[PDB]
Amino acid sequence: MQSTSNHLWLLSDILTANVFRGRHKKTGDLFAIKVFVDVQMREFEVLKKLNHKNIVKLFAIEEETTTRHKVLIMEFCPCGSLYTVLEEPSNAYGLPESEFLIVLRDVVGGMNHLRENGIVHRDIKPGNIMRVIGEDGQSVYKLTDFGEEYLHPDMYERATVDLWSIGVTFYHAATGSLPFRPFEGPRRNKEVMYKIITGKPSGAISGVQKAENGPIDWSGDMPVSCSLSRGLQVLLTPVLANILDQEKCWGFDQFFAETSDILHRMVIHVFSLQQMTAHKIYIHSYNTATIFHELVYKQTKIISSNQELIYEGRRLVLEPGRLAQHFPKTTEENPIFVVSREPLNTIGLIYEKISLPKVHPRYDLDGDASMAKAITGVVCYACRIASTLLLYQELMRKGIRWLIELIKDDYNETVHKKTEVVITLDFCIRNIEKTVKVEISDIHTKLLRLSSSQGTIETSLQDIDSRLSPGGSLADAWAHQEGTHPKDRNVEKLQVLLNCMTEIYYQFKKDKAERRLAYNEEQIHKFDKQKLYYHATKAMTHFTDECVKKYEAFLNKSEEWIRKMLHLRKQLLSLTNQCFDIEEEVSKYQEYTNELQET
Amino acid sequence: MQSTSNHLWLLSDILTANVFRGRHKKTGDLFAIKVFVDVQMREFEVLKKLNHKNIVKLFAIEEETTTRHKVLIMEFCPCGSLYTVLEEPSNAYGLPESEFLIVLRDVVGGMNHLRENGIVHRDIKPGNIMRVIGEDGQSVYKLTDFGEEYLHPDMYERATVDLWSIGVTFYHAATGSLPFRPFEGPRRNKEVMYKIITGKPSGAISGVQKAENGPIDWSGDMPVSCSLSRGLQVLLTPVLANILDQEKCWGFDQFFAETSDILHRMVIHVFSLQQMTAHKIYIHSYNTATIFHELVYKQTKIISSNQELIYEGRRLVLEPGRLAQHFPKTTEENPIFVVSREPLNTIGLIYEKISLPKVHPRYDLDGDASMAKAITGVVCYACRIASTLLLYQELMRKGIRWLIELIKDDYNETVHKKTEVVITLDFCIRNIEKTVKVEISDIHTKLLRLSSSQGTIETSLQDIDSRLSPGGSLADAWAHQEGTHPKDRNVEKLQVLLNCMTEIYYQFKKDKAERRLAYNEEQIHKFDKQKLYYHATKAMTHFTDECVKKYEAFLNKSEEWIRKMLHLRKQLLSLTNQCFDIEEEVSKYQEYTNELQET
Ligand SMILES: CC(C)c1ccc2oc3nc(N)c(C(=O)O)cc3c(=O)c2c1
Ligand SMILES: CC(C)c1ccc2oc3nc(N)c(C(=O)O)cc3c(=O)c2c1
Repeated sequence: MQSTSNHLWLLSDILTANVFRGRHKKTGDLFAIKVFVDVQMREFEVLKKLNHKNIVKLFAIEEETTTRHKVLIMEFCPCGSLYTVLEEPSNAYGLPESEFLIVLRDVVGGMNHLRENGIVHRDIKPGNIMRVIGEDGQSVYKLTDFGEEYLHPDMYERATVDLWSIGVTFYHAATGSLPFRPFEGPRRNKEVMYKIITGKPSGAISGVQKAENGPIDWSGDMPVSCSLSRGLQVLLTPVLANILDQEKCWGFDQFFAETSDILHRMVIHVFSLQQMTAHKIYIHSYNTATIFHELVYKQTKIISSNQELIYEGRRLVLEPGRLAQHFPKTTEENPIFVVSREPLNTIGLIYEKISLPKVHPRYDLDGDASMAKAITGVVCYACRIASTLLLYQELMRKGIRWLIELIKDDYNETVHKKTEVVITLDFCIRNIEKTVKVEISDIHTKLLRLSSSQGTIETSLQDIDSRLSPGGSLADAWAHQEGTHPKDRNVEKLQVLLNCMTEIYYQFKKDKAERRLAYNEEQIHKFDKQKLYYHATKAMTHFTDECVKKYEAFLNKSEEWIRKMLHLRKQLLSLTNQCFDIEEEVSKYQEYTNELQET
Repeated sequence: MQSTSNHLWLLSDILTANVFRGRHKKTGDLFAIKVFVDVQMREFEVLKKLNHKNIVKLFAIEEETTTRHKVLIMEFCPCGSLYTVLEEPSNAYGLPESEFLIVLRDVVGGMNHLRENGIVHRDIKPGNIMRVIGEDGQSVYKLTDFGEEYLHPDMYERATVDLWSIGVTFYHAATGSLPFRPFEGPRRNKEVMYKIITGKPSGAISGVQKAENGPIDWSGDMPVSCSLSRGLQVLLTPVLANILDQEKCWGFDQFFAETSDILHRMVIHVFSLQQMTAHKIYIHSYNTATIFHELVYKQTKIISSNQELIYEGRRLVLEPGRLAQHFPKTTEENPIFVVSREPLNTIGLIYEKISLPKVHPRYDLDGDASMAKAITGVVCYACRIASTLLLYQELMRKGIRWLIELIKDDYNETVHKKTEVVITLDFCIRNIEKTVKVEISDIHTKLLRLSSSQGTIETSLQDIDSRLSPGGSLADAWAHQEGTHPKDRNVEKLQVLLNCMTEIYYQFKKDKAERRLAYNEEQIHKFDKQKLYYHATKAMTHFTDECVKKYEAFLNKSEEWIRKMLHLRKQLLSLTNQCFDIEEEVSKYQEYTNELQET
């Protein structure tokens, strides 16, 4: 092992220079050791001064003992880098929405700080971007090491040029895949990649070659497999397209403003009950409900006037100018439900039907490890989708229960109003005949039409109540019989299989670094290869045969049940508007009974 | 390494016979290898036949190659045993309620199966009780190895005798500590332990010697540090006391019935909003709401008639004979709230004030590892308490919001009723004078008292509405200003520190097994010892100075706010009952206006 006056480090604990994990001799504290005249000591001094949350801290520069080479003692990051993170199987299709926002925040704050100090980081990339655990348990990302797949079109032939690798990095972080992918690999087909980058039509954000020498699939949208909400997708997509000829690139100042406008927005969770879709609304703290409805329309196509809100079992009435920071707090588990009195197509969750790749029987430490990553990533995606499908079903079941409770309030508000006017109708109908005992035939004939008109409402209200009752045709019971429930524990069953798959993946990663295995370790490696396929086949069978099939039956049943719900609200409204119309005609003949008197 | 025809195993992977972790030569599958004429082959054959969920499966018995000794190839349990689990720091004060119920279920099913087959397991204990992960992610516990601290009073001098070690095991699992503890250790003071076990007065479930040669603390209750709900505590406590002179022991058949009666009960989560206490109600599927109210009274002292229920923002009206299996589904996050119209003392969460033990500077691999377990266990407890305190605050804030919404419904129901009778009062007051123009002075004077009596209600209703409005004295705003919130992330801050503490604990466990460390590894061990105390002191400071202090301010503010709430419901009721009384006196003079007529 080498050493310096203050530090020492084993060469085995290595993290083209080398980086080792070592300790301070006097404290034992972990530090990053960078192992490789005054032109460097100057730029080192300015870097030694840099103290920022998003910059890995450089503590000291010491001389190793055996060589006189300059070493840097740097802040150690136990978790590793964004590359490490993006190599994990649960992020194979993008970071979790919450995690993606932390990467954006910390990268943005570090860059601006760099610009503010004149440094240029020619090649930002996931391998340059280190992760540390903040004292509050949230990831904090920190830039370090300033001074192909990420290189600019001008650089690939061999500032905005920095924005390019930033763009690729964010797409990779958002989707788990590179945005520009020749068939095979970009390094493998360096020539195809340059054509893709220069010939890209403006606005496009990706180009994938699916067959060898095949065409390029352009897209202005994120892939379906991206986990970011549509709300977030709608804001991020234009930024990437407009920052990936640097003449028409956005530029930093515009980039900093547009990204700050995203980071300053809060998220409101909305579930479209008739469409069976969950939504995240990215809205500024100071925006009004008026603005909120427009953002919801963009994702739902429900005009403001048709948006009917339900929250914690009761109607939510938003005032147009009420600011979003004063809205009730929501989560994915507790969203604001939106419903509409106008028919809407039931969409549900739209996801990609992805099958397992074939498992190549040929023993290959590199291929199996490469395959293990891909097949494990698919199961992670399947597990995430299973959870969202279950959540969609759980939210559906809760929202319907509340809506039934809302209708009963409406039913009780109008039903009281009727009996409330009956007490006057049945009273004033006789008080007329009271005077008679002390043309009136024309008043009684018109009045007897109101009681007869009021009887058709009574029997119709009793028919709606009958339908809202436990045996009614709009009953709830079906929601507990179809689809899947938490007590079914389908998600835990998939995660258990994933954990078995994840252990083998990490072992294949270890098996790769050691170039050859002994006979025994070799056999064990081949045994677990068949178990991988066996676990994946069992899981996919359970996922497709049980989760998806039952989800579509619950969804198909909802679509007809939804249709019924719309019919009831329409019938109730008609009965409700007639009660106001009847109420005012009786409140009009109430006085024309009494004439002026002589006195 | 040794081997047999079908299996082989390294001696390093060892799990007084030895148990190693090995593989099947042809498949690679993990199995437990037990390494030590026809008297044994017979009992082995009956054991080879045993196929049960709660019995570790014995697959085959083979002969090792170097020795002719008989070995048993047994089902491998990757997680280890209940001892292992109970050694983890987050279970230092008992298993999670959900986990405790799984241990009970699997132990009970295996025992009965054993009895049903005639086997006797003379010494059940956490080390005998192995854990495996079920295919649904839930622990499954399985008995194995049949054929001091757990020994019966008759056995300690040197079937029911089996129930004793079962009793000690359940207490240990429930609380994290042994029920019978001489000062120092039971093994250390074998003599004190026997007096404790024979001289224990009936009904007592624990005996702890807190000082050397000191007295015995008896208890019929679980310690405060137990995590099991009071609902569960109320059922478990009598079982342990009555199964720990075997003349008056419960016996198996009674034990199996009483335990089945517990396992067959469902759990309903209840939060007493006026007491600020959460509750789990252990109730049978077929019990009625009538029975439910009695169980709630036992934990709350709220008589049935005074129990007012709120669920998902609306009143919950339970019919007395409605079975519990038809109740709405509840969780700790979404409980049924109970409120009362009668004043109740605000209790809140009652927990033990536990300080850190002192850290002994004396280097000792055994002492530090022993200390590391204890001090890490305390922080786990503090983290669990922090979470419950936060949950209590979050549930309080939600329930109050709903109650305010409930009162507004009540306020609107009576306020409509009034205006509904005004339309008749203001109508019939003039219709009287209508006839006059065509003793009556006595009718007008009594009637003008009703409008005057109705004006005092109107101004009083406007005063309650004023108080229910945003500026009202019963405002909600305070609930968002006091205590702690999820966005404060206090729990994550504690878990992060715990994870740092937990890594050192596991390292101390490793450092212990290796009897001596080299100079370098020794220094690193001493460095992390000071960090342990440093992390614990920082955490406790944050816990006491921030979490507890702010919790008591939110609680103290609630107690006065609660007092106000009770005053409003009492004033509203008075205004509400007068509206019915007024309504019927006006509905009585409405007809006495018109007399019989000649005809
Ligand atoms: C084995 C791989 C996943 C890994 C694990 C932990 C690591 O911890 C680091 N800390 C640092 N400060 C720096 C740096 O400042 O460059 C780099 C690394 C790693 O490369 C690194 C790499
Ligand atoms: C290192 C310690 C925590 C540990 C970890 C895994 C283990 O996995 C086992 N599986 C079994 N079938 C049996 C058995 O059948 O006796 C016993 C053990 C262990 O003792 C055991 C002990």
